[PDB]
Amino acid sequence: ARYPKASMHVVPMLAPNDTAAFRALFASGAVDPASVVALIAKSEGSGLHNDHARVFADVSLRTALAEARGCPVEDLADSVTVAVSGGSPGVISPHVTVVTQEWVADLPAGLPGVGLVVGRGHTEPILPEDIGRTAQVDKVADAVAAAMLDAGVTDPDDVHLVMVKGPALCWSNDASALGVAVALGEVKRDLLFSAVAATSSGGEKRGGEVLLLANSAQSASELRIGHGITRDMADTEGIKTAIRTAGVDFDCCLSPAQQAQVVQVFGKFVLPGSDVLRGQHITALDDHEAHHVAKAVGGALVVSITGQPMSFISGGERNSGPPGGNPVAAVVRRLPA
Amino acid sequence: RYPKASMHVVPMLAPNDTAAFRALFASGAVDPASVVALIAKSEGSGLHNDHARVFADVSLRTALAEARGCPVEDLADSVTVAVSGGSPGVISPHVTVVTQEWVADLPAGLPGVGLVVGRGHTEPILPEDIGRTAQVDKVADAVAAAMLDAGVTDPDDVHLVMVKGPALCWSNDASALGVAVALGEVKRLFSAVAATSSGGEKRGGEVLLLANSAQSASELRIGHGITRDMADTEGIKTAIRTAGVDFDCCLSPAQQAQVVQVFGKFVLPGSDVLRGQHITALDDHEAHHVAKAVGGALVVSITGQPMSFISGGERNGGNPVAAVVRRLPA
Amino acid sequence: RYPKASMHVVPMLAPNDTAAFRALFASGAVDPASVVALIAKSEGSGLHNDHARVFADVSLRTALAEARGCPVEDLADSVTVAVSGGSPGVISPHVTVVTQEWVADLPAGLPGVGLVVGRGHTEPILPEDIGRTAQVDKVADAVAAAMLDAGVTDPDDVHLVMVKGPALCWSNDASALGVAVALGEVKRLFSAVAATSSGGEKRGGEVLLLANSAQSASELRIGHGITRDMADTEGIKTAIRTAGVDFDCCLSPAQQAQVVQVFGKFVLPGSDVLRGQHITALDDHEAHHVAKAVGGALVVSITGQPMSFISGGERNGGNPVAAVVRRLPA
Amino acid sequence: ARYPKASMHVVPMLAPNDTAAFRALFASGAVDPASVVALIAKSEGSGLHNDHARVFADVSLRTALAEARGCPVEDLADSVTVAVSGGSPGVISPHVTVVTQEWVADLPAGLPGVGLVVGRGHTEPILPEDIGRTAQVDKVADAVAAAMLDAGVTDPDDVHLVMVKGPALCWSNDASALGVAVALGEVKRDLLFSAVAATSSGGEKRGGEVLLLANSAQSASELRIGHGITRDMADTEGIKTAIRTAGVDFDCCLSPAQQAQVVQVFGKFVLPGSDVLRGQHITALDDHEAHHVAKAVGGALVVSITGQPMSFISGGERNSGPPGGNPVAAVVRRLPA
Repeated sequence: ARYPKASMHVVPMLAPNDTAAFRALFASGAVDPASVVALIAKSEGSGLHNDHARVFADVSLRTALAEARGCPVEDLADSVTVAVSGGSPGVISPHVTVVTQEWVADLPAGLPGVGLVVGRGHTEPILPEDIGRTAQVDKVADAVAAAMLDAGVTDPDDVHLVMVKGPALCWSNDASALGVAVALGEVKRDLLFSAVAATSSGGEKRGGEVLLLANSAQSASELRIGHGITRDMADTEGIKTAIRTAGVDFDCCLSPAQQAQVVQVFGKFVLPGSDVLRGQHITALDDHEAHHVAKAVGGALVVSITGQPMSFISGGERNSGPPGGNPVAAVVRRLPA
Repeated sequence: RYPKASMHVVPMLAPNDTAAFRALFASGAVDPASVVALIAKSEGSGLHNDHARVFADVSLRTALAEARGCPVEDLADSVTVAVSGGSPGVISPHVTVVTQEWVADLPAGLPGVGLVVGRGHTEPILPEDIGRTAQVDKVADAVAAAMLDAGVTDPDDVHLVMVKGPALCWSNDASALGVAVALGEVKRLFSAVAATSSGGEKRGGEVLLLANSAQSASELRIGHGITRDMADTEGIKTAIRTAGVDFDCCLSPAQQAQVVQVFGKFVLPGSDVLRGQHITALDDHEAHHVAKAVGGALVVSITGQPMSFISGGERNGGNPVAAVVRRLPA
Repeated sequence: RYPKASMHVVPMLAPNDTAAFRALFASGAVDPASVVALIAKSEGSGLHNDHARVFADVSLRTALAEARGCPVEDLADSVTVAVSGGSPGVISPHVTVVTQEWVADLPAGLPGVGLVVGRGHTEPILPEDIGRTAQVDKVADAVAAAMLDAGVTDPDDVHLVMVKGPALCWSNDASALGVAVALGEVKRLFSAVAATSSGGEKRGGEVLLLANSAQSASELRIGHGITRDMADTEGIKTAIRTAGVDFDCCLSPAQQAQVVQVFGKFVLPGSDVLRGQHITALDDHEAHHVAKAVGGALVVSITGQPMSFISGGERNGGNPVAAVVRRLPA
Repeated sequence: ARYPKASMHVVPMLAPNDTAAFRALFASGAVDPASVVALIAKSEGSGLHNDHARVFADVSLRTALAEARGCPVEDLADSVTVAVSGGSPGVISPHVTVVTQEWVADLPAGLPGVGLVVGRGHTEPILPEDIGRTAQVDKVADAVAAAMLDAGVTDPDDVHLVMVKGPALCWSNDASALGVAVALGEVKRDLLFSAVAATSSGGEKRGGEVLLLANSAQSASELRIGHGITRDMADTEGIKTAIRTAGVDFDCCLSPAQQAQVVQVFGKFVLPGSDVLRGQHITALDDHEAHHVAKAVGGALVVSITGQPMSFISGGERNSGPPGGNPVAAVVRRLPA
């Protein structure tokens, strides 16, 4: 009886505290700041645990949004997911993806297929003895289930991206990933990966946060999401599969029109599980800058396909999806008849 | 007599690992006397003080001299050794062994033109000339000398010119235009096919030139392209295509294996705007490493071959890239 | 009226941690209206694009404006905020809160001269002037204006001059000699006491000057020294000694605690020879971080106080250092 | 009936492969290459596990020595300890310390006190299941005992520096350190640190190597060694104690004459066990360059005391001597009456 309508606006930042274009989104009446349910950003910086520019972007974005909304900055505590991934090597352009969602009473006619819907969950507080073990895995599975129900989705095959923010003291990102796999029926509780989990951890935040992007037959969005799996460090097929299953029909190269159909890409490039690529030795696990190089490579791959530097390229943590497999999701336009 | 050039790509697991390199000769597969250039990527930083680079240079020369049964200082001016340090990401350290021989009979059914190799030497370059006209036409001289060594007269047949000059940015820019002048790309601005290095105190420069010739016996052919921006794969594809692979946009696994080596120089862009957006690649403290990380990602995603020659990362928006591809009898 | 300057050193656990800073005022210990400068070390890289630096600047200004109950843009020209990024090794991030007030009665039994603070502002500096004579005498002007704000006429009483100019190496060198000219160290070469910064687009420069005066009510005194090479502790010891600690070579734990803050600029040396030997400090890719790592080691080993102001690491063999020390009634 | 005579020559290297001044040591007849029992060097480079410049210095030095000796380079395999520590930040000048030792039949008269003696041991081969556990600890204790007996030393209080090179896969350097503590009676086998162990690990070398520097009443050396403990990251007292107990009589500052008495200093600056220094927070454990900064700081401390940039400053690995305590030894002149 209510149908979700999700939207995405990608706006550049020239520094972690640059909220000019972000603020102009609202001031022009283009976007209603009350409709915003998530901010997903790439900031310049190192991307390591002590990357303070990342926190500077987080704090800056929250303040700009709270002003646009006319509330104090601590309302947005549980009403909006703010996710800043630090480290923007090479072709990656820092930016913020503004995700909005309202619900409308009538489902428009002539929307082909399924459409994007967003769900949000919160974990019970996670304690440093949980971090890494069963107790964390279950508090995250609950929140994934809660975000699914918030998005009105029951079929896990319709879920294409699950971002989890947990606390830190690898472990957190490993236990959180499993929680998603359990909640999606990818792995039975009793007992190993999730194809669509993109995990983060940091700060002293204790309540975990789940942001879930799926599709629904009852969606009013003019967008659709799909995913793929990057099979090794040089593979573009995962990216291409995410774009294709999101609804672009192409063989191997996108036309300029098809490229512009792609609204955002969310790719996590964790380091590979071995140092052998296509039968040869690579340095990517020995490199002191492995974390920065992983994202430099991922960005090169995604941007070479979409021609859009404002892509969400995260990752660079050491491995433990499938062996040496990385998730990537793509959000693509879905237009009426 | 007709030139027969060949290329053998062999991996290195460290700068001093010459095992598979030594096995090239010991198995009788390659004649160490025919080797005219070694072009390698080493692990390390790639900065002016990258000692692992030099370790690979020294290690390779010693292995080759043993395979030849001579002292290491004869290979001084008979073989071009070029090691580019810094192998981030998908780049696998390796050495490309280039051999060249002159046979009396030109095999039948070799299509089109074929790979040919030329070498030149500059007269010693003087450290006030480094960066100035005196370096320019003194490398133009060596470029001309390398063309004549390869038996090539048409500059449109020259697809890669590697120059190694001495260090003290500018050397690489003064060397580049020396190439542009010798190729008639510029009348005494840039060169589409110059790939410049600088380092050491070696006051004598070295030129290595790769071209095609109608009278070539090589089972190889070279082509080049221009990388338009930092995210552009079309330069790479053009190099492969003009080297003789016929494809629209994606290579089959069979076509991928036809590509023997790629030589890409990824200098930093001239601005920090890419596809209308701001990028961090000129502010980054690791810009030199990231530039090569990106170039390697682009090349390897197209060829699936981690043992590619990805150099660059010096401050400057167009970059050269050459590809060497199989050319098989009818 | 006689100036009373004070200094409160408070730790920060991150660039935005203003807890202990805010508690300074909330406890009634310090009057936020009396604050005339904030000088901080932040965690981060210290390079031109160190955003954690700016995060600390923004965070501190906001905390101070709240403590004052005013909007953050009044403090624009009433308070000098100087954050130096990059805190390797033994350097503990912190902010030194400098206050200054004018009392009508000069306390009795204050020995010698005492600390006094002056502030100047340059008229906007124009980006072609950056590096050129137009910046020089336009900061010399502000240095002169800061001297008159502190009521000091004898340049031998000036021990630290911090200048923040805009960025685009040279700014820091053109600012330095503007100080040297205003102090009569140079007639329209170097300044023994200039500590220069450059960044942002702020076309208006800021000068913060620390000196002594016979009519000072401060319970503090400042002195300076010159670090002769990269391994020299004598500059630091001279600064402490001329600030009024009487010691031969080592400080007692009591004398150590007398030292309130040290301001040391560790620019890279002019050569790569130290005590007759070759060092790597100019070749190192992390030279800027290492320079400050070494300076912090030297200072902290002498004072035992990790919350010291260690700046520098720009390319150039003498470096300035000032020390502020307790001056207690008879 | 035989008395050891140990010597040390510190010669600069301007690059890892620069053996000019090293070679001139022998060619001038100043030093007999047959007498060399150890080479201890600092090389320019990163100091990380994949520092190839370090190996370049190792290979270069071995070749120069074998030529000076007129033998093939693989004789020196077990006759000379070659130890290159990579990473030379700040005031540290790359160099090699050439240690020689012969034995003479008559003990010179008028040598005050005890004097330097060198001992060398070899472990039984260490296997990657040993690395980190009891089996490694015991194969290293044996070699420490063997080097003690090679040096003619029975009293562990006379042992001031024990360098161990083990293989890698922290663990190795932790199990090797314990082996030294066991062999020196600092810790009973049944069961935690050694004040004088300086451990390394790398390569595929499997036989461990122990280089031990001690004193003996029966020593003919014109040198003496002593040690101290660096109590925290800003402490100079450990260095000063090593110099003082090696036989320089000073209160707090060395005269230029006393400085030149100090022949070499061997300081290992492992990262501290906490991030609190003198009651304040420091960044030295969060820093991405912690390994390089630790050695930059150690070098600053040592060189500020001796004025000699050619000092052996090693370390920068994460902690696990006493809590946040680092060893340092000093070798100092001991001259006849």
